Amino acid sequence: NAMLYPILTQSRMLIDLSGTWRFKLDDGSGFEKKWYEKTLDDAQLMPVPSSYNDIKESADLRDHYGWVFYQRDLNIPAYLKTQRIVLRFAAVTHSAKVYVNGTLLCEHKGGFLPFETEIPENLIRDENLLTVAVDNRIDHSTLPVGREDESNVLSFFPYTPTKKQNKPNFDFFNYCGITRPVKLYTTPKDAYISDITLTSSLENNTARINYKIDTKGSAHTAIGVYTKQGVCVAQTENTGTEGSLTIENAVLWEPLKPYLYEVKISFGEDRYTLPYGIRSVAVKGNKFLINNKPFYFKGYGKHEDTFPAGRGLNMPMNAKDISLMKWQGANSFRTSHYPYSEEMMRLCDEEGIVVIDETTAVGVHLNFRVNTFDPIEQGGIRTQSHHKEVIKDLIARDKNHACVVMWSIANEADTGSKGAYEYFKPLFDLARELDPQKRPCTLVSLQMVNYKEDCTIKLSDVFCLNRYYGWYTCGADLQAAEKMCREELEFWNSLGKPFMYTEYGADTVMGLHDTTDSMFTEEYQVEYYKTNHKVTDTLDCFIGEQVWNFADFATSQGLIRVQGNKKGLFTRDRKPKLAAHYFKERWSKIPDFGYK
Amino acid sequence: AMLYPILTQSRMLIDLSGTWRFKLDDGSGFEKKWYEKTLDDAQLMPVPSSYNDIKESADLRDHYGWVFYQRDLNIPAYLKTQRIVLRFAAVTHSAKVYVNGTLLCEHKGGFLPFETEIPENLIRDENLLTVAVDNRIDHSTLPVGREDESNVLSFFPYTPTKKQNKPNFDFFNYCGITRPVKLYTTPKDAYISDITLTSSLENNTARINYKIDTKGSAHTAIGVYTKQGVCVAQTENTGTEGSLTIENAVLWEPLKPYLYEVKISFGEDRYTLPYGIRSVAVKGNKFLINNKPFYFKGYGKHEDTFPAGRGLNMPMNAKDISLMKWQGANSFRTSHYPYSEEMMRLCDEEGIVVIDETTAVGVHLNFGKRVNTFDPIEQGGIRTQSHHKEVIKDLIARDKNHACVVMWSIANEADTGSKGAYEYFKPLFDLARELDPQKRPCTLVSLQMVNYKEDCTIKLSDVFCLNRYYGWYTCGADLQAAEKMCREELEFWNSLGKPFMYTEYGADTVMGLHDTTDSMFTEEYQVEYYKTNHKVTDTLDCFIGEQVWNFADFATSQGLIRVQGNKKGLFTRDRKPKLAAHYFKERWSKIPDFGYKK
Ligand SMILES: O=C(O)c1cn(C2CC2)c2cc(N3C=CN([C@@H]4O[C@H](C(=O)O)[C@@H](O)[C@H](O)[C@H]4O)CC3)c(F)cc2c1=O
Ligand SMILES: O=C(O)c1cn(C2CC2)c2cc(N3C=CN([C@@H]4O[C@H](C(=O)O)[C@@H](O)[C@H](O)[C@H]4O)CC3)c(F)cc2c1=O
Repeated sequence: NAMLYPILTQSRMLIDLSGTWRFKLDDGSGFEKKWYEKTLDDAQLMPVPSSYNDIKESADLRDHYGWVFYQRDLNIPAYLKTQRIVLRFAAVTHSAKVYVNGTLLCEHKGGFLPFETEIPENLIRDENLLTVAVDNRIDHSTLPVGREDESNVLSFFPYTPTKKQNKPNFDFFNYCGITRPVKLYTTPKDAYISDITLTSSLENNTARINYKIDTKGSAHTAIGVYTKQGVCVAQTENTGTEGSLTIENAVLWEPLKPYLYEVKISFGEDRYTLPYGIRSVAVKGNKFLINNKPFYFKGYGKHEDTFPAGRGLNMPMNAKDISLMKWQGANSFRTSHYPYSEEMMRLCDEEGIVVIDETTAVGVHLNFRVNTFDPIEQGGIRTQSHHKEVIKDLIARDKNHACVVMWSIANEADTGSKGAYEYFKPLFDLARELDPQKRPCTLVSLQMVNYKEDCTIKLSDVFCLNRYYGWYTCGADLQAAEKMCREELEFWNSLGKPFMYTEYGADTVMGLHDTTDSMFTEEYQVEYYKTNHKVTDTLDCFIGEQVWNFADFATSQGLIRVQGNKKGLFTRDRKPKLAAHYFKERWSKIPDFGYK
Repeated sequence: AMLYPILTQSRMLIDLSGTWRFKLDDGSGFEKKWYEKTLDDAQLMPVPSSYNDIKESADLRDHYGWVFYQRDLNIPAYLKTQRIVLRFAAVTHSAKVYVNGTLLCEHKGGFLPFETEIPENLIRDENLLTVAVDNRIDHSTLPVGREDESNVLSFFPYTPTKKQNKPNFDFFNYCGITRPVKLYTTPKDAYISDITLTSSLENNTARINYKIDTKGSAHTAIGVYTKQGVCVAQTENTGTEGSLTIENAVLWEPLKPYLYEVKISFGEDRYTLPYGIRSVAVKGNKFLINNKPFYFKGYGKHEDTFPAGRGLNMPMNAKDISLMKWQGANSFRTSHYPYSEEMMRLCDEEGIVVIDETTAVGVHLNFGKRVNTFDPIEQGGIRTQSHHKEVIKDLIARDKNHACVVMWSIANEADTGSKGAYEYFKPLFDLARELDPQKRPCTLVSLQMVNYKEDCTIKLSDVFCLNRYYGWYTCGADLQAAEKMCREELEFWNSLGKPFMYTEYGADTVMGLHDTTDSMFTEEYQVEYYKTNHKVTDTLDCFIGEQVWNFADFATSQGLIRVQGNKKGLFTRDRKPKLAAHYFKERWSKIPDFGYKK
């Protein structure tokens, strides 16, 4: 469960296994014929990390259904065997089977969170083959959810598909493969650090770090806290597993003004250094408080999506995206609709970007007659069990990030229907139990005629609304959109708790224009946002605006998707639309703290 | 004299526009007298329109020389009792007009109207109307063409396949029957040939001085009616000159037009002229319209739309005016040639101020011995002055009564910083001032030059109109440098104490190109370019106007710096707003038409 980010330390090797791997589509016989026991024959080459769907020009590759096999050679020095040898997969989408030589080492379900496995030393021969089989199939038991009929979420006349294909119950393309880096790392065999938990206490004008260090084996523990320049500001040797350290002259991590201490931990020979921002988060009344100050979210729902790697880790684009958000005056984004790479989370900690951290739970809705949360034995959704593992794993991975201020339990589940509360109650209970910082929890609310029956009202600390007044309703009638927006949002405002837009927007094709309200035009995108803001700016409990979307991104094919989703403020190659300049202006006049 | 043809109780108006026959000259069309017979093995061509872009043929688009238009003209014999006139609103560049193989008139100059009577003895039961149209330009035409086969915009020399017009200007050489051809009639014996109005405000009373030019003997009557139809002045049997007064006259104002109806009668002849009452005066560093300090907000335009080229496009005229009101503009310049009468009449009706410009662009021979632009014709200098005088005469004759016209532009980017320039232009300025009854300000539009203090506009113009490209043709992608060099020069102009303005400034911008970091040709750079210029101009009290280059992308000759034409529009060629169009809507919404710099 514990998943420390792998780093090069005095006690820990870090070997990146990324590069060109061999790649072979499964044809139904791949496991029967035990392809993982030899070199892949008649194979292609595929970059790792990357989604595989867009690297070639093959529609059958892009739209492949089922398994693929990745493989590479792994010839490592024998003196590594004096250490504990670990294979870390930061993400394999959606499910993986990992083989070393002929031998199945592990299997994983869930395409967006890391997993790892020791390599037993009796298995390492002189030359080794690493094989990773990757399953892309989605159904009523996976997160994200796939449809199990021939229905498309986006048809006039019915037809029989040529081949079976995944049918996403979500509005983004089903990019799969070895999405994020594969690495080999080592620790001391006999005594090593397995996890680190840090929390902050700011009471009585005294900043303290509380630590809890999880180990394997028997040794002595030490912890030191260091400034960015390397001055030790607190340290203790031969400590317990738990304790606290006072940080005199503590500098707080603040949105757009990050400060990270370096927390170095020793256990026997093992050494691990964890960056850590000191800050508090709390919901009080109708305010979202960061370091006891009333925060206003300004930003976006995002996607991990770039050409040609798809969902694949793209670190230059990560840095470019954060630079664009600072240029635009944003302070935050949400990990729509899955955990993002640790490289992104760590960069956000470094750059002072606030993150709403979301699970993989999109598509938990069977009625976009069996109801979504009917009993499984009557056709209800089969995701609750995996939904708990995802929450456990997500919090275990990201718990120490200062940038994470809120957990989002699901995106647009069927939360107005019968049984939703009972499905979601244990998941909220679990997230509150597991997060040592006890951060606020929410689910992101689907737009819905019976919004007063949204079970978010009974569960969430912040109400997060996805609303499309002026796009999916009142299209090209913004005066009607304004009225419909005000009627519903005055209800939410009357509940006295913080609420916010986590999505709102309008599909906009760069280069289409009209001085007169016309859907898909750059001007309409601006007018859409002006209309919504006319309402939200008058509501004192509305504490944040995150647009849909930061940038255009790939989706499944359909009559309402113009080469993907076009609601980005930026294009897929990160060029500003008219509305992106509109937001730079607007967000320049709105402070991070004390707007409402 | 050139009154706008209208339908009246005494005047037929028959539009001959439509599909005409069309044939390229192969070098034998005059020798074989194609105008004597139905054109043979011909195409069809819409009239009015430029003919260059109607088909798909480079040889058509880039034709050098003559073409022949032709249609049948079968007119009712009843009209033989009337005087019958063929009016050509514009034929670009030069024309020879034949009826039934008899040459009736020729005309030089592609953007001003001309007419001829059809002799009654020439009219048969069936008639042919043939118009031969010359597209060639050289050192004697306005606009000026180069005579050296070089491009005004090559890295390695080459021999051209065919001889082509080489413009000495930055816009495509669209030719053809650009504006409507109409047949109209008047009485034979006595008819009105011209009308001249001037006005003077005495408290709230306007005095309208009139001169009515006529042919024949009869009695002249003039009447002035409100829009709603109430007579508010009338005098009978007044002869040629005279005056009359309007009590509590509604004045014509920018963006708040008011037009009276002036009804003239002479014998049987009847003509109605719309007329707005307003004053124009330069006083100090002020441009006074109705005695208030005006600030120009607008553009240099072109008459340019797809596929008609330069051709009259009346829906797009209304669209463009509607866009300027959307953007908050109040004015434009007719760069670089007189526009259609239909645009000018619409500007009067909509309240848009116009700087009316002659065709004189390219008067610059230094843009086996080197030559000076204004050397003697014998010594190789430019040969345009005599035609230049005729263009000034005809332009003012056509447009003198427009309330919207507030300033005459004698030339665009001529060689005004070289020797002889003053001697070329002084008679033209004197000519313009002599012939305009309203005595409106005169300017020449000044090319960017290193020796700008030597520009002869300083000796001649009432307003200094500058074309400057700080941040585009100089200091490109160095907008800090642009701001410093802009300030250094404009402070000089500001120190002269007379009104000055930008008549051009801009940056080629391809819709859909973007960058957050300053990069030429991107939409963001266009905005930053303009912001940098306004940092300077907004601090200079004599700077009384900003007209961008250009309203909309337009066609030009081909070259390595022309990205399918000129891309400096705030709007695309199909009138879609770039980022900078929205920037100017914001900027002009916060700048008043009057009293910005008071
Ligand atoms: O053809 C139509 O008529 C409609 C089609 N679709 C589906 C997308 C094809 C609708 C979807 C609705 N929901 C689906 C996604 N929710 C968020 O919206 C973003 C977006 O759609 O841009 C997604 O990208 C985000 O991931 C997701 O969170 C919005 C609400 C809806 F309310 C109405 C319609 C239609 O009316
Ligand atoms: O304004 C003009 O008239 C000319 C302008 N330039 C400018 C440099 C563009 C010329 C350049 C010449 N070189 C020609 C080929 N070089 C190759 O060509 C590519 C390209 O230019 O696309 C570059 O990208 C490659 O790196 C380089 O190997 C570049 C330069 C030239 F011969 C004439 C001109 C002009 O005549």
